[PDB]
Amino acid sequence: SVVKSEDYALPSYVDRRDYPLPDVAHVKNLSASQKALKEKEKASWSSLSIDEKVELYRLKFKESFAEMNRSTNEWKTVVGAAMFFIGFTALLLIWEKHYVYGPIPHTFEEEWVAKQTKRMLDMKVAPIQGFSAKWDYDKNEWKK
Amino acid sequence: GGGVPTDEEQATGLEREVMLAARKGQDPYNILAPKATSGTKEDPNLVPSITNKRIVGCICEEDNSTVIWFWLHKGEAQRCPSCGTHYKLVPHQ
Amino acid sequence: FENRVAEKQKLFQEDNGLPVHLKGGATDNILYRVTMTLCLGGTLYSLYCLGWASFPH
Amino acid sequence: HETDEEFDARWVTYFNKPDIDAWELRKGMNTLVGYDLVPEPKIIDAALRACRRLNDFASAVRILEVVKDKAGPHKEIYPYVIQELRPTLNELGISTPEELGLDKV
Amino acid sequence: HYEEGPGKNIPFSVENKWRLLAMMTLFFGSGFAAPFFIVRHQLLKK
Amino acid sequence: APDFHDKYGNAVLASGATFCVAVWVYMATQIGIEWNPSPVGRVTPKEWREQ
Amino acid sequence: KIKNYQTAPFDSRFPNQNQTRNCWQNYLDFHRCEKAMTAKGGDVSVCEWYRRVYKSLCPISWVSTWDDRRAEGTFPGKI
Amino acid sequence: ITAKPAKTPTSPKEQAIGLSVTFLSFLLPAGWVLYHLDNYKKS
Amino acid sequence: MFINRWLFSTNHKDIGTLYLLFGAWAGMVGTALSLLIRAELGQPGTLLGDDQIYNVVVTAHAFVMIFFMVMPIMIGGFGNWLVPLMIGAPDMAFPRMNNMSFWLLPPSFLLLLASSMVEAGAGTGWTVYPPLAGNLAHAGASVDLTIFSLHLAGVSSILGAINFITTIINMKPPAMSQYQTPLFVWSVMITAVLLLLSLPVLAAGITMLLTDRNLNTTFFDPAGGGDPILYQHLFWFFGHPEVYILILPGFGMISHIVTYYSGKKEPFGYMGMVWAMMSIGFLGFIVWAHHMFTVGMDVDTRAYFTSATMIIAIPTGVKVFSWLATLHGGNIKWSPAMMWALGFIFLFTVGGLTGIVLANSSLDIVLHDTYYVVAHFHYVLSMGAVFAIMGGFVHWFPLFSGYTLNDTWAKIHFAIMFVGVNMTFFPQHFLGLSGMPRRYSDYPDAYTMWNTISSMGSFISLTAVMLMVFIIWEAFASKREVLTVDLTTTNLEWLNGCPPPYHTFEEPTYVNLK
Amino acid sequence: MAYPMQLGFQDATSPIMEELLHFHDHTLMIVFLISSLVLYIISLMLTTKLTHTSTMDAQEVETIWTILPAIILILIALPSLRILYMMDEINNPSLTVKTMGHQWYWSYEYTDYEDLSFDSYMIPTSELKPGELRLLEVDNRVVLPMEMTIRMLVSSEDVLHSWAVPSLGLKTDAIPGRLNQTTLMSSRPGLYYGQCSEICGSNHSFMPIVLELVPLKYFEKWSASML
Amino acid sequence: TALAKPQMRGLLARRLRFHIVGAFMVSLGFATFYKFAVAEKRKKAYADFYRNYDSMKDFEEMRKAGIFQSAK
Amino acid sequence: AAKGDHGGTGARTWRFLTFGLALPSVALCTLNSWLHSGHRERPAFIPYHHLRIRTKPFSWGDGNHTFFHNPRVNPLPTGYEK
Amino acid sequence: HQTHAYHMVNPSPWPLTGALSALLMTSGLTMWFHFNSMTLLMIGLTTNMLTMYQWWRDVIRESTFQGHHTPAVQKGLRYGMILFIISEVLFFTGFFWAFYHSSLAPTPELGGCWPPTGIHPLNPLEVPLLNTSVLLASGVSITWAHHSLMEGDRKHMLQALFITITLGVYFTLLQASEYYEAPFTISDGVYGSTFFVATGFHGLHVIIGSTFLIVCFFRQLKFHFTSNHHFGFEAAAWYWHFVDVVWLFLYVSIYWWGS
Ligand SMILES: CCCCCCCCCCCCCCCCCC(=O)OCC(COC(=O)CCCCCCCCCCCCCCCCC)OC(=O)CCCCCCCCCCCCCCCCC
Ligand code: HEA
Ligand SMILES: CCCCC/C=C\C/C=C/C/C=C\C/C=C\CCCC(=O)O[C@H](COC(=O)CCCCCCCCCCCCCCCCC)COP(=O)(O)OCCN
Ligand SMILES: CCCCCC/C=C/CCCCCCCCCC(=O)O[C@H](COC(=O)CCCCCCCCCCCCCCC)COP(=O)(O)OC[C@@H](O)CO
Ligand SMILES: CCCCCCCCCCO[C@@H]1O[C@H](CO)[C@@H](O[C@H]2O[C@H](CO)[C@@H](O)[C@H](O)[C@H]2O)[C@H](O)[C@H]1O
Ligand SMILES: Cc1csc(-c2sc3ccccc3c2O)n1
Repeated sequence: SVVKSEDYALPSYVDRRDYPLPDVAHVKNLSASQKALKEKEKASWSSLSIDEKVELYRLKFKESFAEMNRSTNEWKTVVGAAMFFIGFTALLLIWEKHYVYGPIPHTFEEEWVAKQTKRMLDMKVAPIQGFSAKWDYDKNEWKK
Repeated sequence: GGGVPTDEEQATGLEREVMLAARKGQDPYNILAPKATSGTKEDPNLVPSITNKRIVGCICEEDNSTVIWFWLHKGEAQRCPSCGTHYKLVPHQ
Repeated sequence: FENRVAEKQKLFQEDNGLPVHLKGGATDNILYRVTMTLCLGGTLYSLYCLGWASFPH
Repeated sequence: HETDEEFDARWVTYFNKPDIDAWELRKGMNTLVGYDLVPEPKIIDAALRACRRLNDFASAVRILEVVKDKAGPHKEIYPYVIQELRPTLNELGISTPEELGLDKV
Repeated sequence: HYEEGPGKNIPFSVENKWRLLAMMTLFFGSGFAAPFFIVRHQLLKK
Repeated sequence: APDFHDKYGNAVLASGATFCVAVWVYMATQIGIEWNPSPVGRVTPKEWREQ
Repeated sequence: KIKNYQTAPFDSRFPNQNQTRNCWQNYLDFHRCEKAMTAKGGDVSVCEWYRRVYKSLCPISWVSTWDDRRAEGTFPGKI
Repeated sequence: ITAKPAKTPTSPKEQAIGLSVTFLSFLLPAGWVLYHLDNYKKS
Repeated sequence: MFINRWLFSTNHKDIGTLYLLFGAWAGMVGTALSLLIRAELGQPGTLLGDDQIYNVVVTAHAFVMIFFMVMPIMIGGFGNWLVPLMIGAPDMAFPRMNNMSFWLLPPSFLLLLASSMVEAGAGTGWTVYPPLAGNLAHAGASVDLTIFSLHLAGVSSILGAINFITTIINMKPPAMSQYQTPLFVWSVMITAVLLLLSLPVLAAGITMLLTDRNLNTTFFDPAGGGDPILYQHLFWFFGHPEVYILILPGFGMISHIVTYYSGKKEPFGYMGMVWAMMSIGFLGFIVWAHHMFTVGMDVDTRAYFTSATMIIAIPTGVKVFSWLATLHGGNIKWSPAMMWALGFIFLFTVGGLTGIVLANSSLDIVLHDTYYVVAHFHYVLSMGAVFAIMGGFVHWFPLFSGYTLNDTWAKIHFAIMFVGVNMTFFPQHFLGLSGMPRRYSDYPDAYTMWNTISSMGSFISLTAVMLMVFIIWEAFASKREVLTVDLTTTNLEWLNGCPPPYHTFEEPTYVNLK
Repeated sequence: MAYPMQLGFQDATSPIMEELLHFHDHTLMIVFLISSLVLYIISLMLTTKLTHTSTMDAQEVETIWTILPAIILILIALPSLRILYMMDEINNPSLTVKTMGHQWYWSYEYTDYEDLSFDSYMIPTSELKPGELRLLEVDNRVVLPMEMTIRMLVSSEDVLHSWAVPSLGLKTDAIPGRLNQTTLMSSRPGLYYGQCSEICGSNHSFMPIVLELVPLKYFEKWSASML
Repeated sequence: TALAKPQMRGLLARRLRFHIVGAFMVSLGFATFYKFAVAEKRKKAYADFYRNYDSMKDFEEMRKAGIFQSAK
Repeated sequence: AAKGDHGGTGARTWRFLTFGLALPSVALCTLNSWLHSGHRERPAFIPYHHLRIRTKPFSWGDGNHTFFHNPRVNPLPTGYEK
Repeated sequence: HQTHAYHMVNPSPWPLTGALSALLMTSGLTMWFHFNSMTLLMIGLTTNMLTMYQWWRDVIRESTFQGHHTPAVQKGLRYGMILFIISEVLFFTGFFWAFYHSSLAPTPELGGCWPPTGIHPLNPLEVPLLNTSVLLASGVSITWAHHSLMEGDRKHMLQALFITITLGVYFTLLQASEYYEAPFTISDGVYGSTFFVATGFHGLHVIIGSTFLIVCFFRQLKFHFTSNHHFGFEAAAWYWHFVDVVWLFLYVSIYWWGS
């Protein structure tokens, strides 16, 4: 059980599905009954009960493969907390637009943009694909 | 003419220790690579140490780029976890 | 000149716990304190000069 | 390199050494599960009998666990291996992880 | 000799998590704040 | 025993997604940010030239 | 002589993007020819091709600076 | 990796304090400067 | 005791810790400068001032991030911590000179600060091209303080390069050949060789700019027979080796991280990884003029540098595919460090591929000095070097400190950062292709949308940075002490515990030759 | 010019810019293909419980990892260099125009016949006429004859600048003491915009370029009227 | 009753080869889609635009719209 | 070169080279130099604009004299000083 | 305690004082160039000398007096010195690059020729040739010094090393005289720029190398060197040969080909 800091130079226990038989037993110190269980293990294992067999496993190993490989719900915490802080970021952007940014130039007014759009169509801005190509000069409208 | 001291006359400190030990064919400060034995349990590699544990790096096969590192402790010979060659610590000093 | 290296080896291998830059004796401490004072005093003066130079005159 | 039959024969021989010790058992299993294969039942059989000679019931159950693990999403491999091992499991008194409840999360 | 182990191999104290918070606040905060106040400094010159 | 994610996972995911969508939709549409989208299919061109 | 001059034609001596020496060479060539034609009483009009090319190629401020320095006696090229 | 339990556990409330204090140490000084930008420009 | 340990250090671990603290503090400075950049661009118009203040911010943003954040953290920080441990050495070859390499950086940082405080700052770009950086267009002390800052940082790295090369060549176990050293050790040595060869050329270049500004030389002044293009050659002869200096230690940490969290004992194709890093370092010295495709060079020179630049993709591709081959068949542990490394592999690949686009001088005519370039290097620097730094930090933090991070918080941090960085810089491809120039404080109205999205992304990354500081606090606040670490048999740096003792390998490792 | 929400290059106005568009399409497909393959393989490596952790032999597979990229690089270099030298090909221009960079404006010189020169400043935002483009319009445009090969000569009289027109695939650095040459051929009339492309001080963003492409006859009359 | 012996060797290598071939197939499929939706589309758009393009007529429309400084 | 003188390259051989070749060469160059010495006639001053560069005053003297200014041979931007 | 051969250095203040001296020298130069004062600069230079003296003093204490320079430590110092010289080669390479850039493509402002109009170069066969024979001769004498030291000859070591130092001083005095006598200055365009900056940095390295040799001279007087252990001399000899080769390149490039 209890692993210590000054133990780092000694062989240790791990639960790894690619390292099924670790270097040491999970439990090194045996009680009186655990000592007798290990003695019984030297005889036919058919004479061992289910509980005794489970107990032998839990002395050698900490977690089973099913336990060590189990899935968790951590992704809900990770994805949800990430969306909170991304949401909190929008609060910073709202504060910046309100207290830091002044008005944008007058060229973004609706009437400027409408006249600017015609002049761009008058000079045939991007007439092959990008812009004027999407205006119908015969019907005087945006192509459908 | 002379007048220039030699290392035998004037070398001191750790330099002198390394010089005198090399003249006896000894390597207390680990300048040389030890030559391996066959590494069996009967003929293990003998690892000197001034303490009761030392880190061993095992190049399991010639030209392996991966080195296998483990603590070798005082007591019964231990085996490299990759190739199984035996190492036994010999504390001294 | 005579070879007095043995005397210097004995002085600087003396088991007194002093670091090498102070093991020569009291003169080492004086030269250290002169050096560190000029460095730290000069550094503070450079910060003053930055403060002065950071505004128009 | 070597054929499948020669690979299996090397590993059967490895685990069949009468005086195999605990280190060699762990070394064999930990090395074997590094390969891109689920070990043949005859290899597991030899490994389980090595556990018997070493009086190590728990490692025998663990070996059965890693057979299932090495199969990945191919659920049909582990029931087949257990099927082929049932005579050995009965002879030696080895309960499966399922029979012991060790397949529960 | 010097102190060894977790929390002892660093030039700052972690003995008290709240004093540490104040110090990490001053440390990283001063670095982040510095360019804004240098922006301010340059704007206030002309 | 159930850990933090078993107890609070579903709530953290649901609240976080709802808070994030709501505040970014608000910021995008309600505070006067000019995205300057394409005029194609959106703007009616207006006479610009004068005498 | 071979007129209808549009602009300075391609010159194999100066085939790259850096055209500094092209302008420099023709400016030298014109004023070297002009000096030869002035001293011997001939006609500067034979230097005309060099004049058109350097006027086409050289920035106005380059010609004006070079002209000022020829008059000051500080022009570093050989004419 | 395996580790001991926290020698000085940091409760959810304590983490809320540390997170809030950390964010405020970044946001308040810069916010102050950016809020007063016009005071700096037209001056 | 405190002054002796932290001001007079001759210990590779403590000095590494000093570098990490310095680089983290500088990372705050560089981050704030980056927000000031994107705040100016976050909506059309002006916010701060005109281009001088804006491009003093831009210039310092590059200098702080490159010379004071990435290089001290990767080379001075991880290098000093890991390299001696990974070869079983008791310390660096020159442990006292090692300390001066660090302590040259705070004064170097102070000099950069001074340049922005005096006069109107150095608004030159981190390339410091003359004549804009000359004494007529930038009269005053600002540019000279920038030059001196680079001088001190240059000396620091040059001496550090001498230290690393000597340590890696001379202080290995006698049985260990160079082909038995971990890939990170290889990446640091190669980086150190590039530093040794490139920084002296930069020092010469900027010294000639110093004398042009103050001693009436005319290296770069046509009036005296000089050439501004000469400076560009001298800078970029250092300039490209520098960007590979920035990424190579990242390459080495990625190799270790991908190998570790794939459950592998070794990376795929060790010798191929060595060959590729050595080929990348060699090729990085003969391609510099791809930063000058629009200065007026001959077509044959532009044909060579186009071809020589693109060859780098072959050794780099070997590394990318070897990392993928290391993942292949692994028992994948989805740690936060692994996520950073997986984000590195993809995002570095994207930025590398856009570099290959820029390598074509014909296409570079339209893309040079546009935000397509900014998109290229932020994908390799801000999504390569930083992700490698973040992966290395969260992987080795338990080794350096002895405490564990909160893995859930760290995964949350990665997720916020991944969204913020991609929202910031991916739309900058569109701005570049459509013709938005670099180093602009304002843009034509058509460029509004992508600049707006990009600046919003920068705020998301700010939230990640603030969360990172909290996560580090939480780890030190809770004090979860490390117990066991996996795979110590192929990760020597962990084998002395967490943290390792002040003195490690006082008795060297035992490695026989057979 | 660029339009809102633009993703790619401005529409080509010159045959060379057309060539760059098709080369970019060719290269961008390869960029998409390799990054997608890398992303897919990453997900492939990460989505199986099957394991293989013993030593892997690398020799055979690295031939593939080296020959295939080498072929791809050649498939990029071949059209890239063809366009490179096609840009450099000898052409016979009928007009030479010089542009000088300044802080912070462009001056232009037409000195083939007359000494025509003028300055070109950005129209301030408060003085824009309805429908004109912020930061892009100039007071005096660069009037040029359409469908003719023009030699542009670029230099500067102070710091570095760069004379760029994306529509025509043009960008030539403006360097004091140096005369850089590029070739200009517009297939169409109209207005074509660019901006200074080398950091040059306080008004780097505010010294744009506007080309006005018209028939020869209108250019000749405009030139005479500008003396 | 008894279960049949499944394949037990090389499952990882077989999964890899299958999907590498899969990725190759999809790559060819994308290169065809890209040639059709991007590359050929761009060639045809420019080819169609210039086939009967009249630059003087284009200029006259621009002149009549009043965009030029040099042509009223 | 035509000195055999090979075998062990020792202190004696290198002293031989020092006194037999190296220092004699220095004496000959010293002789040669102290024969072509003596001042030559300084050339006419021409205020060339690529020479006598002044973009910032020097940080010593009056800001207009170079560091090792020689009045005899180094003219100022305005010419030789008297 | 240690069973390796490497040197664990005592904690030391000289890294900090050296770093602060660089701050003072660089801020001093800025103070001198822009604010008409030499105070910071003279403090930085003073602390720089003090740092270098005590730093290298301690290295002598650690090696000659304390014996920490084992063969492995010496091998490391060999790599360090070789790598440092390499970095110095690349530093000068940038100046040779600048010289050849300007001289192979002379601009119109020069007259389109090299040497530029109005530049009257020094005669390469007079003092520049004398300087060449001086440094070449000092390479011979320092090689005699080395072999004398290895063969245990104290007197001839000091004689050869003194001759080497005298030649280095001779070169410096000749160059100082050439500088004063030159009819061109550092402000005479790119010719004067490349000439004095390249030869000036070399002259500084000659003074540095002469100082290093003088240190070795007095250490030899005090019997510091053994016939087998004397890296301080070897490093100074490598640095001196580097100084010699740089001059040979300067002579061929700037004095001879560039005339
Ligand atoms: C993946 C990219 C790098 C990482 C970034 C991750 C963040 C997510 C973004 C990422 C999500 C989208 C990823 C592909 C976007 C392609 C957009 C495009 O149509 O590009 C077109 C071209 C220009 O071509 C044209 O002229 C065609 C004009 C067609 C116009 C039609 C109008 C329709 C409107 C469409 C609006 C799109 C708005 C997009 C707005 C996007 C705002 C963020 O632009 C360019 O060249 C841009 C230069 C890109 C250079 C780097 C390539 C990296 C490829 C990695 C992908 C593999 C993994 C995928 C799977 C990815 C899974 C992660
Ligand atoms: C970490 C830093 C870093 C890295 C690694 C790179 C990597 C590369 N860079 Fe980048 N670059 C910069 C930092 C970096 N760059 C910076 C800072 C600038 C601008 C400086 C300034 O002006 O301020 C810049 C600018 C820059 C330009 C100039 C653009 C301009 O200014 O006009 C060019 C052009 O050649 C370029 C090219 C490359 C290339 C070819 C690579 C290659 O090394 C990338 C190779 C990687 C890959 C190609 C992906 C992996 C390979 C495969 C998956 C195999 C399959 C691929 C193929 C078959 C192609 N870079
Ligand atoms: C044998 C003589 C050796 C020279 C001794 C003279 C002073 C010592 C200074 C050493 C500086 C070394 C490099 C300096 C660069 C240029 C100096 C050129 C050498 C020189 O001294 O040349 C003189 C210039 O003097 C001048 O102004 C120089 C005035 C002082 C300028 C100091 C500038 C220092 C700049 C240091 C920059 C950093 C250095 C590199 C650090 C790199 C770190 C990686 C020429 O004199 P003149 O009056 O033009 O007339 C000549 C005809 N009578
Ligand atoms: C007058 C104008 C002054 C201007 C400022 C310049 C000042 C001059 C500095 C000149 C160089 C002085 C170097 C003195 C070094 C003395 C210490 C020393 O040399 O110590 C030796 C090792 O040195 C070692 O690190 C070798 C270390 C060599 C390092 C120095 C190399 C030169 C660096 C100079 C600075 C570069 C500047 C570049 C500027 C562009 C000790 O080993 P040994 O000698 O084998 O013997 C020990 C035996 O006794 C045992 O039996
Ligand atoms: C780029 C990194 C930063 C971007 C995001 C910044 C987020 C801002 C966080 C809050 O900052 C505070 O904002 C207050 C306003 O909400 C300011 O008070 C100012 O405004 C108050 C409200 O009008 C007044 O009461 C105060 O006196 C006045 O100082 C205050 O100075 C500032 O610290
Ligand atoms: C407004 C502005 C432009 S640059 C600048 C700053 S802040 C700063 C902080 C530390 C080091 C350098 C700088 C630097 O150059 N602020």
